[PDB]
Amino acid sequence: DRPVRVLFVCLGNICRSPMAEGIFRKLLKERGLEDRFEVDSAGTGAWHVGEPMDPRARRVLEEEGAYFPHVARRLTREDVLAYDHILVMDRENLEEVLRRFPEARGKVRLVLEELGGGEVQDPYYGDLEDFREVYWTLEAALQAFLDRHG
Ligand SMILES: [Mg+2]
Repeated sequence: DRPVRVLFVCLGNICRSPMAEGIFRKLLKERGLEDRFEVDSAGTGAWHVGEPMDPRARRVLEEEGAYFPHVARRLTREDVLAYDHILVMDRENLEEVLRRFPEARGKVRLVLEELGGGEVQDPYYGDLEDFREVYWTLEAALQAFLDRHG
């Protein structure tokens, strides 16, 4: 069986989802699982296509050694077909994915389901500390994802 494909999804793909991808990439390295997983992140919207992640996101990832070259892009029908796990940040993201691609019925779910449910709050209107809070919330969810899938 081929490597498991994971796609993190938020609205703009410049804050929460790219941070989730950076953290995941870091964990794959520490656990020696780079040969078993593939990861990327995308947004439901197209407002930021082609842009790098938010400066606050880049800063926090650099602080934790989880930065990577990210380019924001918008989720496509191909993504829904190709990825095995479509992990969204909150319920609005979840409803939006299902609206455009009902075909993702079984594989899309809240990233925090790994910890029994919840939504990762949007830090866009906050400051660096809100971005750090998002980082650790995502870090906890992904360590659990790898314990169960790794
Ligand atoms: Mg990418």
